[PDB]
Amino acid sequence: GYCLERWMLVTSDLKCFGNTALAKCNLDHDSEFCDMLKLFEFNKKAIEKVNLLTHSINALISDNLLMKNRLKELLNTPYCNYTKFWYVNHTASGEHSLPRCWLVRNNSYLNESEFRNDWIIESDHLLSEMLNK
Amino acid sequence: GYCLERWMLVTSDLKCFGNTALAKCNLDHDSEFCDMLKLFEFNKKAIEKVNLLTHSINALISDNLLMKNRLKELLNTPYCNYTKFWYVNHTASGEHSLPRCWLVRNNSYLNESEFRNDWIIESDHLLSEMLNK
Amino acid sequence: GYCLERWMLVTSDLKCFGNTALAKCNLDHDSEFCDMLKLFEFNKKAIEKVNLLTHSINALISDNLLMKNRLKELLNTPYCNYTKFWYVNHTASGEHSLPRCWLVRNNSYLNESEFRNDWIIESDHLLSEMLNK
Amino acid sequence: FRIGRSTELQNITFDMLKVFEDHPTSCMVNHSTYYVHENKNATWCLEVSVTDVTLLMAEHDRQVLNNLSNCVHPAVEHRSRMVGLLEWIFRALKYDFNHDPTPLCQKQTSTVNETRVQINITEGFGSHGFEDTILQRLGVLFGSRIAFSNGKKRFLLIRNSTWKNQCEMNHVNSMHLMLANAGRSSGS
Amino acid sequence: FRIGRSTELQNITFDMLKVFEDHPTSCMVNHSTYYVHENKNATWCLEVSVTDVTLLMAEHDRQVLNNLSNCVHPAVEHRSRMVGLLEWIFRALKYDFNHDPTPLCQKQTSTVNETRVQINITEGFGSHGFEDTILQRLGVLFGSRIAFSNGKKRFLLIRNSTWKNQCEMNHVNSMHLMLANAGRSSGS
Amino acid sequence: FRIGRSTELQNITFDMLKVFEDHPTSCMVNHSTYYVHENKNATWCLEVSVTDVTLLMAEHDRQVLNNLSNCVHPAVEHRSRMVGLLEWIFRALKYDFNHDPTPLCQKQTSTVNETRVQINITEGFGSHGFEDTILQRLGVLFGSRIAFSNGKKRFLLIRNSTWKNQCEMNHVNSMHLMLANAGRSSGS
Ligand SMILES: *[C@@H]1O[C@H](CO)[C@@H](O[C@@H]2O[C@H](CO)[C@@H](O[C@@H]3O[C@H](CO[C@H]4O[C@H](CO)[C@@H](O)[C@H](O)[C@@H]4O)[C@@H](O)[C@H](O[C@H]4O[C@H](CO)[C@@H](O)[C@H](O)[C@@H]4O)[C@@H]3O)[C@H](O)[C@H]2NC(C)=O)[C@H](O)[C@H]1NC(C)=O
Ligand SMILES: *[C@@H]1O[C@H](CO)[C@@H](O[C@@H]2O[C@H](CO)[C@@H](O[C@@H]3O[C@H](CO[C@H]4O[C@H](CO)[C@@H](O)[C@H](O)[C@@H]4O)[C@@H](O)[C@H](O[C@H]4O[C@H](CO)[C@@H](O)[C@H](O)[C@@H]4O)[C@@H]3O)[C@H](O)[C@H]2NC(C)=O)[C@H](O)[C@H]1NC(C)=O
Ligand SMILES: *[C@@H]1O[C@H](CO)[C@@H](O[C@@H]2O[C@H](CO)[C@@H](O[C@@H]3O[C@H](CO[C@H]4O[C@H](CO)[C@@H](O)[C@H](O)[C@@H]4O)[C@@H](O)[C@H](O[C@H]4O[C@H](CO)[C@@H](O)[C@H](O)[C@@H]4O)[C@@H]3O)[C@H](O)[C@H]2NC(C)=O)[C@H](O)[C@H]1NC(C)=O
Ligand SMILES: *[C@@H]1O[C@H](CO)[C@@H](O[C@@H]2O[C@H](CO)[C@@H](O[C@@H]3O[C@H](CO[C@H]4O[C@H](CO)[C@@H](O)[C@H](O)[C@@H]4O)[C@@H](O)[C@H](O[C@H]4O[C@H](CO)[C@@H](O)[C@H](O)[C@@H]4O)[C@@H]3O)[C@H](O)[C@H]2NC(C)=O)[C@H](O)[C@H]1NC(C)=O
Ligand SMILES: *[C@@H]1O[C@H](CO)[C@@H](O[C@@H]2O[C@H](CO)[C@@H](O[C@@H]3O[C@H](CO[C@H]4O[C@H](CO)[C@@H](O)[C@H](O)[C@@H]4O)[C@@H](O)[C@H](O[C@H]4O[C@H](CO)[C@@H](O)[C@H](O)[C@@H]4O)[C@@H]3O)[C@H](O)[C@H]2NC(C)=O)[C@H](O)[C@H]1NC(C)=O
Ligand SMILES: *[C@@H]1O[C@H](CO)[C@@H](O[C@@H]2O[C@H](CO)[C@@H](O[C@@H]3O[C@H](CO[C@H]4O[C@H](CO)[C@@H](O)[C@H](O)[C@@H]4O)[C@@H](O)[C@H](O[C@H]4O[C@H](CO)[C@@H](O)[C@H](O)[C@@H]4O)[C@@H]3O)[C@H](O)[C@H]2NC(C)=O)[C@H](O)[C@H]1NC(C)=O
Ligand SMILES: *[C@@H]1O[C@H](CO)[C@@H](O[C@@H]2O[C@H](CO)[C@@H](O[C@@H]3O[C@H](CO)[C@@H](O)[C@H](O)[C@@H]3O)[C@H](O)[C@H]2NC(C)=O)[C@H](O)[C@H]1NC(C)=O
Ligand SMILES: *[C@@H]1O[C@H](CO)[C@@H](O[C@@H]2O[C@H](CO)[C@@H](O[C@@H]3O[C@H](CO)[C@@H](O)[C@H](O)[C@@H]3O)[C@H](O)[C@H]2NC(C)=O)[C@H](O)[C@H]1NC(C)=O
Ligand SMILES: *[C@@H]1O[C@H](CO)[C@@H](O[C@@H]2O[C@H](CO)[C@@H](O)[C@H](O)[C@H]2NC(C)=O)[C@H](O)[C@H]1NC(C)=O
Ligand SMILES: *[C@@H]1O[C@H](CO)[C@@H](O[C@@H]2O[C@H](CO)[C@@H](O)[C@H](O)[C@H]2NC(C)=O)[C@H](O)[C@H]1NC(C)=O
Ligand SMILES: *[C@@H]1O[C@H](CO)[C@@H](O[C@@H]2O[C@H](CO)[C@@H](O)[C@H](O)[C@H]2NC(C)=O)[C@H](O)[C@H]1NC(C)=O
Ligand SMILES: *[C@@H]1O[C@H](CO)[C@@H](O[C@@H]2O[C@H](CO)[C@@H](O)[C@H](O)[C@H]2NC(C)=O)[C@H](O)[C@H]1NC(C)=O
Ligand SMILES: *[C@@H]1O[C@H](CO)[C@@H](O)[C@H](O)[C@H]1NC(C)=O
Ligand SMILES: *[C@@H]1O[C@H](CO)[C@@H](O)[C@H](O)[C@H]1NC(C)=O
Ligand SMILES: *[C@@H]1O[C@H](CO)[C@@H](O)[C@H](O)[C@H]1NC(C)=O
Ligand SMILES: *[C@@H]1O[C@H](CO)[C@@H](O)[C@H](O)[C@H]1NC(C)=O
Ligand SMILES: *[C@@H]1O[C@H](CO)[C@@H](O)[C@H](O)[C@H]1NC(C)=O
Ligand SMILES: *[C@@H]1O[C@H](CO)[C@@H](O)[C@H](O)[C@H]1NC(C)=O
Repeated sequence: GYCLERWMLVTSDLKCFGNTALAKCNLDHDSEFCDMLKLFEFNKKAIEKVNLLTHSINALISDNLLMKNRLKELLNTPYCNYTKFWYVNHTASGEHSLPRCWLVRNNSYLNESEFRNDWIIESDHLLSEMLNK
Repeated sequence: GYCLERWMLVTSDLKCFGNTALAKCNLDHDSEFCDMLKLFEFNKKAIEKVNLLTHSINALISDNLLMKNRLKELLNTPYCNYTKFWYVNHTASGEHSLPRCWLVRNNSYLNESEFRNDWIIESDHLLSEMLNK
Repeated sequence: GYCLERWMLVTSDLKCFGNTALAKCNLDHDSEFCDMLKLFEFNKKAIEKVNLLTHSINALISDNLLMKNRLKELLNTPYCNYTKFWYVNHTASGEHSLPRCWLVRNNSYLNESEFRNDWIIESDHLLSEMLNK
Repeated sequence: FRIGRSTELQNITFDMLKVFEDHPTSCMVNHSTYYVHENKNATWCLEVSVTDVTLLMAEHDRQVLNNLSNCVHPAVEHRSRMVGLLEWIFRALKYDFNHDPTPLCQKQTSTVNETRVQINITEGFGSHGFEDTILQRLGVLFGSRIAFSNGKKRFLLIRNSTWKNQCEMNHVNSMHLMLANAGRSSGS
Repeated sequence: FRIGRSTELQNITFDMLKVFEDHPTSCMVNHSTYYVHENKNATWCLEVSVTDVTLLMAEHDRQVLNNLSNCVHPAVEHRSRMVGLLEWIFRALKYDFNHDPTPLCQKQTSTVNETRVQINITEGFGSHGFEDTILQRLGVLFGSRIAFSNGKKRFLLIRNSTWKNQCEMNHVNSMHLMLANAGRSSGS
Repeated sequence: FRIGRSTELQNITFDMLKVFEDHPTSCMVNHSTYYVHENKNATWCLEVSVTDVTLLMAEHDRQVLNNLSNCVHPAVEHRSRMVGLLEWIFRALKYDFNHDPTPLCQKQTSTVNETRVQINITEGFGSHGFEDTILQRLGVLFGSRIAFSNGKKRFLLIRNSTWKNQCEMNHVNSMHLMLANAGRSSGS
């Protein structure tokens, strides 16, 4: 599917996400990961002068989603700050889920237990879709 | 799924819609019911000071859908006025469909017969999905 | 499904697309064919005075998609100019796919070979969905 | 409603009172007269009318050039709120202050005890289609059909009046008004 | 096109004449000259050009400060329509009348029989990036690539001319223009 | 993280330096002080503060009426860029120049070597809710919570200062700022 470059990530590892996971990007309007992928794709094709990021920022970034996350932050509700995304990855198969946002409260990342139900169902959902094919 | 409070409805009954029906909200961009649910959810979390409804009104309400309904109203075409929504409910099982809007012409609610084909297929659609699981 | 009038097309043939193909229009946000269809439907109901196209142009045409195509054109990348759309059509059955845009580079339509991989998978995709029903 | 032997057609009706109590709302008495209410408990309201008679003349009355707040008497108790509601109406009309005709408001020494803001929508005063633009905005805002009707003088008038329950709150009109004023402050 | 033994590749081409006959449209003769047409049957048009020569000087010509309609002679038969199309262009350029340089238009006693509206896009006249902002708007509006090119004086000029079929109607340009002017009135 | 016997919870963290190096960005030192940076390598920045003390008085200082560029001294090396960043801030605040209070900026003969732009957000100076509108904009722009706090004089002040790494680049603030200025030119 899409394999991100070294400069897009801080872990210094080759991360590539399959087309099966990334196909959900069009279906989901509340994915901040897909928005960040769109920014990185646009900047990637821009790097390889005039910069056209101001014209494409509405097409790449959902204003409503950013606004919702900002309002969640203003009310101390867990919010996405567009930096860290978690996904579930089947170690043996290599199949994974669409990376969801890692929420923040009080200027600190939400602990894994604090969204355990979020990554249980997702894991289960993966283990279900694998059996559908 | 989501169970609405007494003050959100005029019937004075406990109405709750399952997650199976409400999962279609993200998929459908022409659902006014989902928009009204978003308003009620935002107002619910607001009630429990500054009011942030002006910042979130674009994220909760689709401007294009409201505009389409207003243009339909101006041309006397049946339109949604965001007040009454109909759904199909299997009496024994309790499974139901996503509530669709109850259209209005000439300041009067569309009669059930006048959208019979709308609530036949939907009913049938429900009776089909029930057999898929 | 939807059968287009003579004046909407230049080929002077009766073209009608089934509801199975057109059902994908709501799901896909990057379909220019669906936007053009919405535009034609609005103009059709307008023809049969005040013109309300300025109020409905945002609901019918996706600004982000038009902007993306314009930015693609400015950078000489293949783009959609909203004129010609290709689809895959099973000759015997008559089942077809949702018409995708026919891209343009250097003021010239992209040759069929130049998007062969685009209309192979689509064809295959059709031949798969036909077997699912 | 019995659709079939085991399926029923059911409905729910929403109550939007609590959501839109404290926000500006609007209502249509008829296709020419409209009312804008700052909040449910306001004792004052703004009347938006389409009239055929000139009430303010350019020869004797002030024109609004970035000084709308001056159109309200300084002794009015809800002066700031009224100016705010006027701005909400103006932004809801999608008014182009660079190109649209300059609004008129009453003189400082007016004997009448109401604040009047007049917009000349007669054909030829503004650019082509300005009257049609305003009438279609009225249709979008208040659900009016004034635009779908047949060169005489015509004006859009905004005056202040006492709230006398001239209509019922309409949350669709509230949504249109709030969408036109997204990001502003409403709700006390 | 024969994709396989039982599958064919077919195409449809749309005809957008009827949808965009009566609405403003634009066309690009070349990357510097553009034409805006109020409607298909209009005998007049507005030419938008990027020029290297000053045509209006601030010392002798009027500047547009909320009085654009004065730039058209009162005896022109389509004066209101021309002012309307000028406003459509101005809103399509996304012009910031608070911050962008003040446009110039010809003197009242001009001998030349055309209405000229000039915007100074030379580097340093406006804020940083104003020239680039305008050139990228020209690219978005008319599909021009003028922005993707290499301190001399440069202006954006809008003049009025006779329609001589200088281009063919382009419904993508029509869509861009109408999107920039959503909610206005078009179609007679 | 070991979810189960054959499933693992993994994460990725993005690095947004390359995407937003050359675009304007903003940061929040505290809920009252904010900094706007034209680009990462800029030696100057704009400080946006919410203050309780009047610094510019209407009796001695200039008011910004379509002449913001005059608030910057002509001898500043980055004058055009600073005026551009001021316009970016102004558009990010969603400022209504027709209705919002007129900003003040320092006199031409000021002894202090900084350019100050002052907006009076005290209750009653502007329309109802103007202070709340500005404070909620500050919350949306910089992530501030100043609005969620308890009639004294209060101002929004924009001054120019030297960039001293007062904060770290925040690409969410960059996205909010760029969304408010979509279509402008950024990136050299
Ligand atoms: C919002 O702000 C605008 C200005 O931005 C105000 O409009 C001005 O109103 C003042 C008075 O209210 C007007 O001043 C008067 O001007 C006359 C001559 O003006 C000439 O030029 C203007 C163009 O600017 C033409 O419109 C006009 O026809 C003339 O050609 C004088 O005759 C008047 O004299 C008055 O005052 C003197 C004392 O100073 C008395 O001796 C006289 O008897 C008489 O009372 C006066 O000076 C000004 O013309 C208006 N400007 C514009 C552009 O219209 C709005 O009133 C204001 N609105 C609100 C609601 O506050
Ligand atoms: C719709 O909007 C209009 C204007 O925008 C409002 O009408 C104004 O209402 C105010 C009250 O809110 C009126 O102001 C009051 O007027 C009284 C009489 O005015 C006379 O003033 C002098 C007296 O000689 C002369 O110019 C002339 O005779 C006037 O008729 C005064 O008695 C009031 O003053 C009292 O109260 C003030 C404030 O508390 C005290 O300082 C004073 O000492 C005194 O006790 C006051 O000035 C005003 O006149 C009205 N405007 C006009 C043009 O007439 C409407 O009320 C408003 N309606 C709604 C529903 O919002
Ligand atoms: C849109 O509206 C604007 C105003 O909002 C008009 O611009 C004005 O144009 C008029 C005339 O067209 C100008 O008036 C002239 O001003 C001169 C002195 O002005 C000083 O101050 C201004 C600042 O406002 C400076 O720009 C200028 O350099 C000066 O420092 C006078 O010399 C002129 O005298 C003329 O008239 C007298 C008779 O009254 C004759 O005796 C003289 O010979 C001479 O002809 C004149 O008064 C005014 O300056 C302009 N204002 C601005 C802000 O630019 C636009 O013309 C108008 N545009 C359209 C298309 O309608
Ligand atoms: C592009 O835009 C420009 C301006 O915006 C237009 O040019 C103007 O066109 C109008 C016609 O539409 C011209 O007005 C006509 O001018 C004639 C001659 O003008 C003289 O007027 C006096 C006479 O001494 C002097 O100032 C001087 O010599 C001028 O040259 C007049 O004959 C016309 O008047 C006739 O018609 C009117 C109206 O019906 C009657 O009232 C009169 O009695 C008379 O019969 C008229 O005034 C105008 O001069 C042009 N402008 C300039 C600056 O020259 C373009 O036409 C326009 N083009 C397009 C395609 O839109
Ligand atoms: C942006 O542009 C605006 C105008 O659009 C400028 O604001 C003007 O600033 C000038 C000077 O900077 C002011 O002119 C002064 O006006 C005084 C009288 O003004 C009366 O009318 C205005 C209404 O327009 C009232 O605000 C004011 O209170 C008065 O009632 C004069 O006293 C001044 O005289 C000065 O100059 C003379 C020489 O000409 C000297 O002899 C005097 O000693 C004195 O120095 C002067 O003429 C003008 O009033 C301002 N207008 C407005 C509307 O505020 C902004 O300065 C400008 N900002 C930037 C950043 O460029
Ligand atoms: C924040 O923004 C402010 C203003 O917007 C900036 O402050 C201005 O900075 C400029 C430099 O960029 C200063 O201009 C310089 O001032 C020097 C001294 O000024 C005196 O000028 C005369 C001399 O008698 C008197 O009015 C008075 O005594 C002043 O104090 C001059 O030496 C400079 O001129 C030199 O350079 C120019 C240009 O190269 C040459 O033409 C000259 O010949 C000479 O060599 C110059 O004029 C200005 O004074 C400052 N403003 C104020 C109000 O004091 C800040 O720098 C800016 N900060 C950031 C980080 O952006
Ligand atoms: C459009 O904007 C341009 C850019 O600002 C204007 O041209 C500039 O005009 C100024 C004077 O008005 C020139 O400054 C002069 O420069 C010379 C040095 O060559 C010097 O002799 C003078 O004392 C003065 O400083 C400036 O150079 C010039 N810029 C260019 C690139 O030529 C132009 O006037 C504006 N035109 C209109 C119609 O608005
Ligand atoms: C910013 O806006 C505030 C709010 O309007 C301005 O302060 C206000 O200024 C007025 C006079 O200009 C004060 O009115 C005076 O009040 C006293 C009563 O204490 C009375 O003695 C006077 O006759 C007059 O009525 C008003 O009180 C004052 N408000 C506050 C809260 O102090 C301020 O001047 C504005 N500043 C700028 C720089 O724009
Ligand atoms: C998203 O939130 C996290 C905190 O949950 C931020 O990460 C911190 O970044 C700062 C520098 O800005 C470091 O000093 C901290 O050590 C980081 N904390 C952790 C737990 O990693 C991150 O910067 C935020 N991103 C945005 C765009 O706001
Ligand atoms: C939606 O339309 C219905 C009519 O079809 C409106 O219901 C009426 O409400 C008024 C009060 O506003 C009552 O007097 C009528 O008796 C109601 N009629 C029916 C048939 O119930 C409803 O108010 C409209 N809602 C909006 C927001 O426009
Ligand atoms: C879309 O692009 C095609 C070219 O690929 C354009 O088709 C041309 O149209 C012009 C007239 O505008 C004719 O002269 C050419 O012969 C056409 N070429 C082909 C290959 O058909 C089409 O006009 C473009 N449409 C838009 C809206 O830009
Ligand atoms: C699009 O389809 C049209 C038919 O609507 C194709 O045009 C025909 O092509 C065949 C084969 O070359 C000719 O025999 C016919 O005379 C053509 N008819 C017309 C009306 O043009 C056309 O080739 C297709 N365009 C493509 C594939 O770009
Ligand atoms: C938020 O988190 C910080 C970080 O430790 C903590 O000190 C503080 O008490 C928490 N709550 C609030 C309301 O700030
Ligand atoms: C964060 O959550 C983890 C769960 O993996 C837990 O071990 C850790 O103690 C938590 N940290 C704090 C500070 O509570
Ligand atoms: C609309 O409905 C009303 C309500 O009875 C009816 O009187 C009227 O004739 C209908 N048609 C029109 C065009 O108003
Ligand atoms: C409305 O439709 C119902 C169908 O349930 C019908 O019984 C009734 O007569 C209709 N009312 C009118 C006024 O036609
Ligand atoms: C673009 O296509 C035209 C059409 O033949 C061709 O002449 C030209 O070389 C191509 N490339 C560029 C960069 O213009
Ligand atoms: C366009 O592509 C077709 C493939 O069907 C090929 O036959 C033709 O030669 C191509 N045209 C050009 C000019 O390369």
